[PDB]
Amino acid sequence: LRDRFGTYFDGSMGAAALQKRLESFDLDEEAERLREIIRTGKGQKKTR
Amino acid sequence: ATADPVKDYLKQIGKVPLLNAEQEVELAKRIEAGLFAEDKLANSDKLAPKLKRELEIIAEDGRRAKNHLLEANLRLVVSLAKRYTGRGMLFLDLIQEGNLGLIRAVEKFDYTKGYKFSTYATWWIRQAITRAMADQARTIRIPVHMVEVINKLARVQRQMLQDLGREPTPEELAKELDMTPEKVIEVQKYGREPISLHTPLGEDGDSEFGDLIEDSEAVVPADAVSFTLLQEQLHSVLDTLSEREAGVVSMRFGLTDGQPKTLDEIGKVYGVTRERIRQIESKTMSKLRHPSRSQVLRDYL
Amino acid sequence: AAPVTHIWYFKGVPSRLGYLLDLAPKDLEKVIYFAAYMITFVDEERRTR
Amino acid sequence: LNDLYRRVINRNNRLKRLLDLGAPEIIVNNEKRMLQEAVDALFDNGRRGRPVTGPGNRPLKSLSDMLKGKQGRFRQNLLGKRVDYSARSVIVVGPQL
Amino acid sequence: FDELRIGLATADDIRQWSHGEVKKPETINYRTLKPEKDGLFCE
Amino acid sequence: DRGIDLAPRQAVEYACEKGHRFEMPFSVEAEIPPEWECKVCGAQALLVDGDGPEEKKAKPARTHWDMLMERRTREELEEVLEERLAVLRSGA
Repeated sequence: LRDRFGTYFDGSMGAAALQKRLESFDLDEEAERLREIIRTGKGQKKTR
Repeated sequence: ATADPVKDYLKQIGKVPLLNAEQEVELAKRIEAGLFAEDKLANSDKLAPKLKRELEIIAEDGRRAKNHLLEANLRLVVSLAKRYTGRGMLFLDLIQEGNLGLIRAVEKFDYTKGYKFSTYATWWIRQAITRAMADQARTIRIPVHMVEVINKLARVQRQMLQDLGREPTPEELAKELDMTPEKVIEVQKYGREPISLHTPLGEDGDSEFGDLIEDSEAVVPADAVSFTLLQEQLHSVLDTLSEREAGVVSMRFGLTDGQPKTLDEIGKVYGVTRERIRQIESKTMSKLRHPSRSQVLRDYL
Repeated sequence: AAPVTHIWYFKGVPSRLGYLLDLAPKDLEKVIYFAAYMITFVDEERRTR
Repeated sequence: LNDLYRRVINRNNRLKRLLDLGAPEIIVNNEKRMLQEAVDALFDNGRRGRPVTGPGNRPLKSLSDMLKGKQGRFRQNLLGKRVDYSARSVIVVGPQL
Repeated sequence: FDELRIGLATADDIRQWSHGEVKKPETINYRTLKPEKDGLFCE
Repeated sequence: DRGIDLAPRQAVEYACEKGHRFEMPFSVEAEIPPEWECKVCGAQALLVDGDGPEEKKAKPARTHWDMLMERRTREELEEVLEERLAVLRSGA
């Protein structure tokens, strides 16, 4: 993928990947999406 | 991604193609070609941009050859690292330090001499592995010359033990090593290994080895009380004397002022001869040496 | 020289790990112990344009 | 903890040396994984896989192993402590008391 | 002692607590028995 | 500790290349060092009266190119590189 496709997707490896993910993490919209699933949800995913 | 990461690393080595003589010398020629290309593009002379792109391509091919040789020789450095394992330093650390030695080897390898890569790399692998063993295996670090001295002494002591069938005396070891016996016992002293503070004593797990040893930096309450009582008593016995004698004593031997001023250094503020101040100082010393003013300070030491 | 993760939070109870990023514990193990690459950013609008 | 910290500095310095010069990605990633494992064993020895042992007898004590269990700081050094001005002896019965 | 706090410690807090960098794995000298410079146990 | 006078102190300001500024307390009788280690990032500290590198580079480590001079002379490099260019045109 890297040799064929360039400057389209950014990849990493290890804990640096987690750090870069947490740099762009948007927690409030994820909280809103989880609340939306709370309003309409069933099963063990509900507990999730 | 499983436990025991050395197995995962060995699987990560995988089925890489081993190199025979022709492939190895072809890779070495490509190494030299890529090195020459990157050296040429490193120069500041102006060439064709297409030529510089071609030189960069050759440099990339040379770097690929660098890699391919390194994953070719990972297996041999793993073997020579397992040759030196189980001596207080972990296996993967030895493998990685040998890998540093092996990239040193590939940096200093030439195809002009008609020999295989393994017999030349082996010296660097052993050198780097034993250097890292000297500099990293022991918690109290020992220099490499002292490490080779102590392990040479250990191996000759083992040889004498298996020859004579008994523990060799340090004097015979001193003559056979051509060193002084004091140097020999100093070497045996330096060749130790620390014991952990968390070793349990026995049936009880909670009572540790670190809780059986005290500390000397802890201030004894009795010592501090004795020091404070000395501080209170010395001022009182100074006030027992005359005011002038106590003053010149406190200006002569520390006390009130940290630095003790000499006879010369106090003869300006008080203004007498050297002989007079020395004589009255000797008189104060003789008076304080009298056994009347002794029981209040003899036991204070 | 390289950032490393904290062992209390990874490899724990979901009240502790949290699933802050929607990844499995085995997936987190595979990504942080250098066995699988992770795609951290993609130009989705540029890819679709 | 001196041994654990020493291993952490050793692996971090080796990783720095590898990043100083040109190294393949597999060697760099392996050393980064070793550094991560060293940090993890520093915080928890034995949480993942085989614990770091050392001399070959018992697992190496870590940071979190003295904040945990009967041998931890909470129960052996905070709630229950040795005391000064204390003594201990066998008891005998005295009816005159 | 109104209360006691606890939370995640960022890199800034760790650098703020620290009085320096431990740049060497060495702990003490084997001959002089004095702690090494700019490493562990460093004075 | 009762009645002791501390040696007179001067706070000397050290600034690094990254912009971190900090004060270190030294004695008056003390010799002020122009160089110090930065408390924030560990880098070199400067801007205390006169200061400089004092041979900071100091003959840096031999790269592969210097070992190439050590092992192979330039014109030797010329002919072998010309052969590498020929290999290129053979492959092209």
